[PDB]
Amino acid sequence: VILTTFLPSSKLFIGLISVSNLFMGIYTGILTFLDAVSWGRFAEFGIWWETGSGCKVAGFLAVFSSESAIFLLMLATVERSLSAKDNHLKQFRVAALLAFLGATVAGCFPLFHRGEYSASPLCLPFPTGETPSLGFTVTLVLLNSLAFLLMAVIYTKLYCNLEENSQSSMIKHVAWLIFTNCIFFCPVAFFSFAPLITAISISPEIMKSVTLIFFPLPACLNPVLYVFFNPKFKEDWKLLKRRVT
Amino acid sequence: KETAFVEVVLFETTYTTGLTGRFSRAGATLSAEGEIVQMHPLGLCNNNDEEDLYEYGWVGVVKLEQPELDPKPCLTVLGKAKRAVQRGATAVIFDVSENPEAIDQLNQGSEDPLKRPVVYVKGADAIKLMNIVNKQKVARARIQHRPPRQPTEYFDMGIFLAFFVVVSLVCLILLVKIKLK
Amino acid sequence: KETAFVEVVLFETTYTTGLTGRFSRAGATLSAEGEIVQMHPLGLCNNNDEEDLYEYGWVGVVKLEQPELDPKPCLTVLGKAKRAVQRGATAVIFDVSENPEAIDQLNQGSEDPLKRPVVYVKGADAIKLMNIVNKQKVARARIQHRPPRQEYFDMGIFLAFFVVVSLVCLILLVKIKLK
Ligand SMILES: CC(C)CCC[C@@H](C)[C@H]1CC[C@H]2[C@@H]3CC=C4C[C@@H](O)CC[C@]4(C)[C@H]3CC[C@]12C
Ligand SMILES: CC(C)CCC[C@@H](C)[C@H]1CC[C@H]2[C@@H]3CC=C4C[C@@H](O)CC[C@]4(C)[C@H]3CC[C@]12C
Repeated sequence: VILTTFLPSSKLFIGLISVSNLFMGIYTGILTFLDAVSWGRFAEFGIWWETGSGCKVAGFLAVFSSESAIFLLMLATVERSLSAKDNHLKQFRVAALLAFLGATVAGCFPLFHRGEYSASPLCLPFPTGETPSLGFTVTLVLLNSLAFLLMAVIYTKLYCNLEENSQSSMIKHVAWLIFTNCIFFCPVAFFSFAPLITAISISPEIMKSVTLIFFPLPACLNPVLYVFFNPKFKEDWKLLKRRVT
Repeated sequence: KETAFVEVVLFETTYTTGLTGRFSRAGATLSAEGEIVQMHPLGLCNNNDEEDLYEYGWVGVVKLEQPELDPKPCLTVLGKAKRAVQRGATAVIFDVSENPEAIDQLNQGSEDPLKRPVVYVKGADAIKLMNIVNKQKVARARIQHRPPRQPTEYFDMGIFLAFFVVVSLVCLILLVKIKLK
Repeated sequence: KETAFVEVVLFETTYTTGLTGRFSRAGATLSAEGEIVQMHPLGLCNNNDEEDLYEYGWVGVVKLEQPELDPKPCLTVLGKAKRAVQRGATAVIFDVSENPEAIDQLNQGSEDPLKRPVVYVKGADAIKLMNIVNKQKVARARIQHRPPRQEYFDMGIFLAFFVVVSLVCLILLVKIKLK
């Protein structure tokens, strides 16, 4: 995806989201490598992983990849709304870099707390439950929940606005990304909010298993479907074939 | 802290009568069995440096009295259980049907776990136990850990498939708006 | 074949020593507790008219002998266990370390389950049990079965087959586009 992109405002947004998709994949590969090495002997490396330095690096990488999957997608709906209305292609990238870099401080804030990631091999600030960094887990979920409504209302009005046929392909692509994200991420927080409610009880064996398959999933399917669902991808891919052949 | 289906045995021939009670967090929940030997709430004191000893292994029944009757109890309720285990008991059945506040007394004893089970039997089900300890000359108490079978890792297996059906179906209605555009 | 968690206690401070064994499909598998009372294999016969009785509740230890040593055993291995429960025992512990065929003798007789647990301890673990029944004057035996957890292995099939179901459909979509 990245080589085909590197210009339209709608084209440059996908390349940066591809970077977050690669970040989530690198995070998952870290865990896969740490799993394949320990054939039944994970506990030997378990203390070395949390008490070393990688438990704070991998967690920060995961937080940065997760929040980029929302911050980058937030501007896509505004871009689509402005595209239907009629020096802006160089001012949107100004906000794009700010949104991309805004997650670094959010991910580093837990690091200032004296011991947050020494509670889970996943080194993520929420599988441990709600006792560690109670004021951070709630805020992170609230930030994700509040952003979805702005994206949903714009896409809702986009269909009613219509009665740029070449631009029709991008409208549905953004809608799929902003809708399927809350299909793979919104159910995740339900299990995190389970141990803090007396009425509903969820076994810990389920929370980790659900997290490990539903956290990297939303940043894994977009690039694959981009090849088979974007007509412009065919021309972009064929353009660079002659530059090397 | 699940239920405990304590059953008593009345041998010579063996007649078995069971009853239900609730485990407590005062001591680790396990299964124990021994002769049922009633103690007295005031008999489980500590100032008495010399007391009659019993054989090892006995399920002690303690009929708790009203908390306001005695101006100052010698030991806490969770202290009586710890004293009794030292006497060589294996389990204690605190009949808390008269002192309801004693349940909270035991449930707050999660700070220091006890090596042996502790049970409390409330309500009118303890009347059956008290009648047994009153009438029959010798009986044998028998308590078992998790008397029912709870399919904890079996009932939830198919719930995940139903969870996946919603994920697989919510995407289909999205195609309707695709076709309308 | 379910494992049995049996431990011995010594009243004086109570030292505790444990060991493992396998339940047998002859008596209803459940926990029991009592005093250890060694019983000779030949003492659990039925043709005897009257014999001394023990107090109700006692875990009996029976060390089986070689099958060829006894040409005409008075009772079957299941018969020994059924006699002991009638005698007043609560949980019979065998020792099949010398008669391996007794495991089949017990697991075959699944037609009439016994009310109380029956355990067989083989291998070198029964050596430690015998070294305790031989030395200590009083012992206290408890047998228990508490298998916890399994709770993610059970849902693994549901999670794994689901991904295959999802991917096989995507395979056909790519197949049909180029054709
Ligand atoms: C609960 C689980 C088992 C349900 C699984 C449903 C599967 C089999 C369904 C759900 C969505 C479906 C897809 C929806 C849309 C299309 C596009 C069309 O051009 C080809 C068929 C295809 C690709 C369908 C194939 C079957 C499909 C993948
Ligand atoms: C149940 C979950 C895990 C499955 C994840 C993949 C889902 C979301 C995928 C699998 C098959 C996909 C479909 C395959 C083909 C088409 C035809 C195209 O013209 C519109 C999109 C559409 C209809 C896709 C929508 C998304 C889809 C249903």
